[PDB]
Amino acid sequence: DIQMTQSPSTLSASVGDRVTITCRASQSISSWLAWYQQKPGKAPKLLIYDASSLESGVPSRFSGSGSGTEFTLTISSLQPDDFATYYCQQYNSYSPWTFGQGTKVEIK
Amino acid sequence: FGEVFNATRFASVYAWNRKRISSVLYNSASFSTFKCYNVYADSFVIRGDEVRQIAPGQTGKIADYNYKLPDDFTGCVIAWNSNNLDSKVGGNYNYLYRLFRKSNLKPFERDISTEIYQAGSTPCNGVEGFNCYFPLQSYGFQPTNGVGYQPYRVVVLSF
Amino acid sequence: PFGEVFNATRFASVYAWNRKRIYSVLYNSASFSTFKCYGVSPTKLNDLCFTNVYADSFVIRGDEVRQIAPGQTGKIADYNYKLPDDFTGCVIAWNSNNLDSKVGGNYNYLYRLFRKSNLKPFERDISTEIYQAGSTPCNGVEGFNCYFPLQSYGFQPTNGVGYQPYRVVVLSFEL
Amino acid sequence: VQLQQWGPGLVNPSETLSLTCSVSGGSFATENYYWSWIRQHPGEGLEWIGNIYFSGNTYYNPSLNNRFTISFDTSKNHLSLKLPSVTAADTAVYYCARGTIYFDRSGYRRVDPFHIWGQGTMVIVSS
Repeated sequence: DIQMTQSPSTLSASVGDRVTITCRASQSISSWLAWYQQKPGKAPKLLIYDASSLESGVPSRFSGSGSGTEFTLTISSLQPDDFATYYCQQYNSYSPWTFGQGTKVEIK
Repeated sequence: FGEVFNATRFASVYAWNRKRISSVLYNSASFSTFKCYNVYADSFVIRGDEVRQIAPGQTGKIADYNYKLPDDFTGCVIAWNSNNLDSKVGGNYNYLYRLFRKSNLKPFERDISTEIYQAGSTPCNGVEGFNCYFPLQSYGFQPTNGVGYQPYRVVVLSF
Repeated sequence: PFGEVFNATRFASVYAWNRKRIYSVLYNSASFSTFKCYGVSPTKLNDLCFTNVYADSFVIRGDEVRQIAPGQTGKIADYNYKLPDDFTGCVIAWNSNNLDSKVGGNYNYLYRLFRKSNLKPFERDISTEIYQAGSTPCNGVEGFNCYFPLQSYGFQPTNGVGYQPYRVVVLSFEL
Repeated sequence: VQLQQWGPGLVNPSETLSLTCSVSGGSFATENYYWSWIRQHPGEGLEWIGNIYFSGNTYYNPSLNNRFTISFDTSKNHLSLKLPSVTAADTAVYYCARGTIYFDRSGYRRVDPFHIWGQGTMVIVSS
């Protein structure tokens, strides 16, 4: 029914650079989207929810915005601990829930 | 009587069977419960805790959505434990019971529909979702549960 | 008389939350920034009656609003306020930047920190007790690891929306 | 609160798989929470299996051919996953999580994403 698409598949950056990631949906969703981070060989953790609400305990450099069919995750200044994999997930009420393909970040 | 009591498989509680026809039952010690309050026999399987709901006047999930007896019932109810035939080492999930419905059943009423139950305010057009549940659920039987969670075979005669 | 609670001027600090004993006016308003209820629906509240209705109010930082919920964690939830795992009620909050924000800072509202044991649901700890420390006794700031157990917020006229003050009120129902 | 998992590491190429997850410092008997199971194939994305609610209701993923099963055990306060006739493509990591349910100002019912995760479990199909 509903499907996603993440881009780019892989990204390279350096400390202090700006990073942006885009999650696109097949049909409109009323801001029911979230972002996750996963380190190698560890359980994921939640960063953003409702496409714009920050999670408790996460740094303030993370931010997100958008609605309907386009969403973006932005990092103001990459730190050495911010290199990981990120996923976007939607929890609409009329269709089964699904995850994105994931994107990877590494040092240039 | 041998065919009804000694059959190989019983129907689910939500799809109980009907039968008509036109000593051992009284003396046998195998019948844990035997109380009597045109003949029509019945048969199904339920948990031991729900055996008390099959009686004139009781209320509950089984008595409201699956099987109902009239206040003026004239008959007898027979039930025995069948843990060594209806259980499995890995667990059995071949028995089902209804869990949601708009209204209660009438005496001797059967329901086989499998439509989607529309909970909440917004309607759903036959598509299950976060606010539209599937009305049937499954039982879980294992050889190590308490006596109250073991399967039981029930036969109710009506005259 | 909810106006006494939703329209008062003076509020209490989170470590010393205030309790009071007592609907369309509430859920028809659009000023409230957050409105979430657990166990019941706001529209059905007029169709039920209860023996007990408690109201609790205090002020916390905007970023910490998420901590006022069942099963949450954090400094406020661990040492200042705590909801049961089977709570039944509603949580209301709205921005209050026009108030409680003076040039140079207020430094009036406090919050507890460095407590040794987590609080139980629906309880308050007000007494100033011995300072959290390591293995050396402390009766002041004589220990380099010694610290006073309270802290003050720094609300100012200009700050990030996450650091602005928010007024919160919690309603509970029980019969 | 912490979640722990228990399961077998090896399984024959045609057998039944059984996993178990539990909680500490809380309780399952609450109408405020819901539980789910997630899995991840090696070097691939995540997949959602289904959800189970208080009162025994369930909700599964249509894409899968309803091979999985979720149920409680109130005698022990556990949650388990059942999958008979395992195959080669069933090697993956499995996770158990929890979420929250609440009512909106308009009266509708909404949900929050997962915020508690288990340590995961790895299973391999032998031969």
